[PDB]
Amino acid sequence: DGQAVGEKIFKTAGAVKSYSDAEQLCREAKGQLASPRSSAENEAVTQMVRAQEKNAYLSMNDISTEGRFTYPTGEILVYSNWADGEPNQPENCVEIFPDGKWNDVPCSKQLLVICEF
Ligand SMILES: CC(=O)N[C@H]1[C@@H](OP(=O)(O)O)O[C@H](CO)[C@@H](O)[C@@H]1O
Ligand SMILES: [Ca+2]
Ligand SMILES: [Ca+2]
Repeated sequence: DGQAVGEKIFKTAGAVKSYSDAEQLCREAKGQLASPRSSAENEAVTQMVRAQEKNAYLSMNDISTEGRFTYPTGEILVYSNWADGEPNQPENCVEIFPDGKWNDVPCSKQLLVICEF
């Protein structure tokens, strides 16, 4: 099961992984990391973070061009919800808090894995 918005479904099994291991888990499940593209999608992800009591990865990262956060397509963000002062070792990946706000993090951080389908 999971939380859905339109045709998109977010799911978690409570796994906690680094960014690379999280990406591999979602891809092997034939999805991808949570990529909220709207307020409504962000709120669905946030509900799951609050339930699990653990910040989650989003898919987006700036590994290609520093400060330009992109999806796995390489396209620039169409929506963001940065915490105050964010984006503030390098922090190339993105976590979502239980208040729904985002923070850039080192990609070695171990976070909740939420996939989208
Ligand atoms: C690993 C991690 O999440 N670090 C966070 C965290 O860093 P500090 O070590 O607590 O200053 O809070 C910062 C905001 O004050 C945030 O920008 C940063 O990404
Ligand atoms: Ca960065
Ligand atoms: Ca940060």
